[PDB]
Amino acid sequence: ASILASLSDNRGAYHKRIRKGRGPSSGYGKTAGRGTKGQKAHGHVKPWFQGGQTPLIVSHGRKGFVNQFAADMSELNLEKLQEWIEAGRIDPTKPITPKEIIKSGIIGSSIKDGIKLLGRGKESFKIPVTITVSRASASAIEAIEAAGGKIVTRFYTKESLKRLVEGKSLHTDKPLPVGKEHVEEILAQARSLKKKYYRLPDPTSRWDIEYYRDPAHRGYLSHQLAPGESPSLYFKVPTGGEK
Amino acid sequence: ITNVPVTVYSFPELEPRSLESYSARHLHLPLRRDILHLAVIYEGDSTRRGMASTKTRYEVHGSHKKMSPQKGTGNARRGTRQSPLMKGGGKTFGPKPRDFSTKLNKKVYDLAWRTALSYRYKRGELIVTEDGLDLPLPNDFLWLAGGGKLSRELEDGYVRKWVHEFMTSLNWGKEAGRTTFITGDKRPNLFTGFELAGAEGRALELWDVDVKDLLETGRIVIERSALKEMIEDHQSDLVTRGPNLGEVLVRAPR
RNA sequence: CAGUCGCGUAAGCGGGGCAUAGGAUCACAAGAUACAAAAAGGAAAGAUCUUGGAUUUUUGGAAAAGCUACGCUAGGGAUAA
RNA sequence: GAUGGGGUAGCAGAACGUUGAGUGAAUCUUAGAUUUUUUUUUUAUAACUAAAUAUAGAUGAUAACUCAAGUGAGAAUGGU
RNA sequence: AGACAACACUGACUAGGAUAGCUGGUUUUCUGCGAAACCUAUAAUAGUAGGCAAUUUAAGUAACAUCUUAGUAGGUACAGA
RNA sequence: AUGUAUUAAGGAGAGUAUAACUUAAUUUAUGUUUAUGAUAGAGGUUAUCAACAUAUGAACUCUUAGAGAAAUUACUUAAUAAACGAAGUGAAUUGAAAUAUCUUAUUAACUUCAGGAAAAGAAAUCAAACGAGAUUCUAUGAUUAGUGUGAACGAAAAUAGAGCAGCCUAUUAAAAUAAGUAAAAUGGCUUUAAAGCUGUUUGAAUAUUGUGGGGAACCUUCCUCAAAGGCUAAAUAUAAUACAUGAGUUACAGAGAAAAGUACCGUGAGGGAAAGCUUUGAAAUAGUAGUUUUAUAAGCAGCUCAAGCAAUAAGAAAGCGAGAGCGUACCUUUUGCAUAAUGGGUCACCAAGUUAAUUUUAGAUGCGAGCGAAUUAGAUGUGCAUAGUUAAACCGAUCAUUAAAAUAAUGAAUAGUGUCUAAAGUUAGACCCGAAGCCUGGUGA
Ligand SMILES: [K+]
Ligand SMILES: [K+]
Ligand SMILES: [K+]
Ligand SMILES: [Mg+2]
Ligand SMILES: [Mg+2]
Ligand SMILES: [Mg+2]
Ligand SMILES: [Mg+2]
Ligand SMILES: [Mg+2]
Ligand SMILES: [Mg+2]
Ligand SMILES: [Mg+2]
Ligand SMILES: [Mg+2]
Ligand SMILES: [Mg+2]
Ligand SMILES: [Mg+2]
Ligand SMILES: [Mg+2]
Ligand SMILES: [Mg+2]
Ligand SMILES: [Mg+2]
Ligand SMILES: [Mg+2]
Ligand SMILES: [Mg+2]
Ligand SMILES: [Mg+2]
Ligand SMILES: [Mg+2]
Ligand SMILES: [Mg+2]
Ligand SMILES: [Mg+2]
Ligand SMILES: [Mg+2]
Ligand SMILES: [Mg+2]
Ligand SMILES: [Mg+2]
Ligand SMILES: [Mg+2]
Ligand SMILES: [Mg+2]
Ligand SMILES: [Mg+2]
Ligand SMILES: [Mg+2]
Ligand SMILES: [Mg+2]
Ligand SMILES: [Mg+2]
Ligand SMILES: [Mg+2]
Ligand SMILES: [Mg+2]
Ligand SMILES: [Mg+2]
Ligand SMILES: [Mg+2]
Ligand SMILES: [Mg+2]
Ligand SMILES: [Mg+2]
Ligand SMILES: [Mg+2]
Ligand SMILES: [Mg+2]
Ligand SMILES: [Mg+2]
Ligand SMILES: [Mg+2]
Ligand SMILES: [Mg+2]
Ligand SMILES: [Mg+2]
Ligand SMILES: [Mg+2]
Ligand SMILES: [Mg+2]
Repeated sequence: ASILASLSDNRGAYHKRIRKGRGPSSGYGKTAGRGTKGQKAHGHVKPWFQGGQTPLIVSHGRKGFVNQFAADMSELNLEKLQEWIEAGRIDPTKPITPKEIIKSGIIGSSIKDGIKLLGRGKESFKIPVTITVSRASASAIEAIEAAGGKIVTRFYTKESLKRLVEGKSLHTDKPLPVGKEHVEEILAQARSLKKKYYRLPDPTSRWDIEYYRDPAHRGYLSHQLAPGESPSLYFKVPTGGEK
Repeated sequence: ITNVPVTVYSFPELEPRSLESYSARHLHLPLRRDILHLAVIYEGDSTRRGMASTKTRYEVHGSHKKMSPQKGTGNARRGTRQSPLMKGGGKTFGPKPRDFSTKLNKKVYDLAWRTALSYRYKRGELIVTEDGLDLPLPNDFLWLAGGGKLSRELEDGYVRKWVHEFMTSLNWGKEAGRTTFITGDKRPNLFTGFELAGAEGRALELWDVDVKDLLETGRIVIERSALKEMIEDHQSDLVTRGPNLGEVLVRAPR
């Protein structure tokens, strides 16, 4: 009658409860499904125990190692970037930066060591955009530039991305200048903000520098190279000829 | 239709003065007994205290000495006096203070909230009135009570009588189930009236209402502002990208 | 299938022996791979491939001698008088 | 004019009962609620009919649905 | 004399802190299906693991069983020297 | 049981108006309100017919001067439990299916010292090329990095919350900025090889104008901090008291104790009860009554067949049962038990797959390439999934092996997430009962 005396869950939601050792006609009495007087009835068997036979992890050993230094990149495909621009969830008229990529829901809700653009759906991508990520595939770079757009790969960290979304750091696709001829214009730009902003870090390791220093990745340090210089900090392009 | 009307009456005379419009997904949802169940059982779990405690054989007082020799006595071998087989032993699987609370997604709890309002709306058990919802006690009594002329005995005996004959005339008293008044803030007359005469109904503040409270009495008498605030805080499954939330169709004839 | 060597006029044969009787991991040692390199440049210590030394003979792989008639506990009558 | 029917270890499904809780400020009770019994009926681990005895208006009992378990004992040379 | 050290002494009593691959016990009803006591490994042989495989219920079936017809492998009974 | 508040030395002996508490064992006063309180009488033992607040007299003996066989002696205005804290010392049971390393475990326990808390504390700290900014407590990070042959052990950064406080002129009275120190070799502890602690033998430097320490073997550059001198509340631990709450208990429950560490046992350390009320009266058991059967018979005492007896009366037969036949209790454990194998005198009650965290599956259901959570304007808060591949990165709808590469070959590609119900794996007592023994501290001639 009363609504509160008529509520229930769906019948399929309810499952039988098994109370063991409560009589013979229950089907689980006097042994509770254990058997007759074995180790499995008196006590407990270790889970890693196989009776004494050596496990395969010992007879064969553990293979390989786990890379604790590899960066965890958020993978973004052109197939998905196009689906967002058409739906109106990403503005193609403005620069597409990690802040706009994270706040769009296109890579999810988890921030990781970086964002990499991949080339799934490169045949149907024909929207001119100005995107900036940490890495990009050789297929995505051509698809973005073939449609009349621009792409730049910049160095980021898991902490830098958080500050970008939080608004504590302003985005910039250029490295910090070096020299006494830029200290003034850079200090003035900071005073004009009237708010404490954290700088975006630049690469420090050999690999990270070489990555953003070559034009194949459209790295934001590639402008520091000469037309004949190599991105590597150690290797050089040898010379051809008879000498 | 995507929207449903909501009439706003003047509580004393119940004169329909204004007309608002809400979404069908607010006050016209289907009756889901399984979703209302999960919400009602979800609130009871959180209300439970869960402090019962019993002692095990590892907490019962006394020494852990061996009672009888292992053999030679002709009796059954025994270990400690705190064994469950012994007179004052410890209950093996007895109650312990734990958390009986369960989880329920904010979107399911918000659907169960609007489903309870829709159950009352489609049945005519949801009466929306204008703000300022309080029992119109006589001015003579109100003047005496403040002055201090009336004793506590007589002051409470009058409120119990007036509230009774008042609810019985409106067919809102114990005979017709009961009524639950929901207001945004506490009101002296309303709350004091049903604190002394609770058989005729009860009054609650919007912050104290539960899904179960929207299904106990015979009617829900809620204020225009409390309803709008009640639905605005329990539509997580709707405003995610809005719908009509208090759209005034007919304004009060000032 | 790829690589590149032998024999053969050729077709073709060849990834030891007419067939059936030689144990791993770990650690250690010798070569290669260019993977990662705990601020950074190196390195150390690691990873992958090839290879070597074993009555690891209780040979799916513990570094291991006895007495109790002063004996004790849990069990078996699943094996005795 | 459907098919099927013994059962240990064991696996599975469906239910009853016990204690407390929500609906419950509900429902019923000297025109007899409740009474450890007896009795009657009903495919029935349960409830019900009636009888006898005593006498409560709620610190009483209670259907239905649901929630949670110190929830079901002829077996431990078990304990009191 | 392994004698005595306050019921106990091949090491007392008491309080605190264990395990037991062994033994015993494990409580309501109805319904459906229904084994094994074999193999392999083990410091194993009263134990345990993996199989064979009991159960639940979905997805398949050119499924599985049996007979018929034609075909094939292999050397027992028998018979023989 | 938890939470909140307050407080910060505990017991005993004997005596006394038997609600009244210290030989004064029911002291003497003040103020206010007194039925619209608080939360026009009677009554000094025929008493305390008044509550709140503020004062006040008295308050013995021992623990507790010395001594001693505590509650005595002899003197005298003699007086401080437990738990919690820090350091020092430091096991074994146990697990690894044995066992030494390991684990148990910077554990239990003991000793010293100290306060209401103690300890710790304002970077010779962490990070990583951006920055954070003392200590303490809780959760996540984390069955992670990592260590270990194994079994297992196990961080930090950061995040969230509780609290927040900085200083040396420390709100209590301290430094002329620290040399046998940093550090090394060696023996150990800790531990990842660094850092940190340490016995023995040795033994530096002087500040970003780059002096010293650290950034996990080690060197270097850079960054970061500034040892060998100190002060500091709060959040925390423990105990007592009061109050609040309860799908907590309601007398074999709750606690060991509804009159309890009492009675009683023990030389002793120590062990340690029973017992509520005026209600109800189950079973077992005992003596009778009614009906019925029984002194020719070899019944696990039931089942099948069943004469007869049984209602003072119209109606209504429950029960007991002569006689005939069938049937060797139950459980456990076993190839197999009436077995002369196990267990039980009967009845009643107590008495055994539970809870937590973590990791999964089925069904149901919410949302949906997102899910969940959390939130004048902004930001903020674990996680999982969204792309695979390899030992691994680069790479990427492609990747790996092919010492160059190449459709030459082989393998691997498309809905998740949260909740409930139930069953589960893992770690914890882990379904319940039961050893002999090992270690530490105490007790006793
Ligand atoms: K002991
Ligand atoms: K160093
Ligand atoms: K991945
Ligand atoms: Mg069974
Ligand atoms: Mg089982
Ligand atoms: Mg099972
Ligand atoms: Mg058994
Ligand atoms: Mg078994
Ligand atoms: Mg108890
Ligand atoms: Mg629940
Ligand atoms: Mg380095
Ligand atoms: Mg072997
Ligand atoms: Mg073999
Ligand atoms: Mg002899
Ligand atoms: Mg049959
Ligand atoms: Mg059957
Ligand atoms: Mg009765
Ligand atoms: Mg028994
Ligand atoms: Mg001798
Ligand atoms: Mg002796
Ligand atoms: Mg069958
Ligand atoms: Mg067989
Ligand atoms: Mg072995
Ligand atoms: Mg065994
Ligand atoms: Mg003295
Ligand atoms: Mg004295
Ligand atoms: Mg071992
Ligand atoms: Mg690891
Ligand atoms: Mg200094
Ligand atoms: Mg030193
Ligand atoms: Mg060191
Ligand atoms: Mg140092
Ligand atoms: Mg380093
Ligand atoms: Mg200093
Ligand atoms: Mg008791
Ligand atoms: Mg009782
Ligand atoms: Mg009881
Ligand atoms: Mg009786
Ligand atoms: Mg006779
Ligand atoms: Mg016999
Ligand atoms: Mg017997
Ligand atoms: Mg017996
Ligand atoms: Mg019980
Ligand atoms: Mg039980
Ligand atoms: Mg199931």
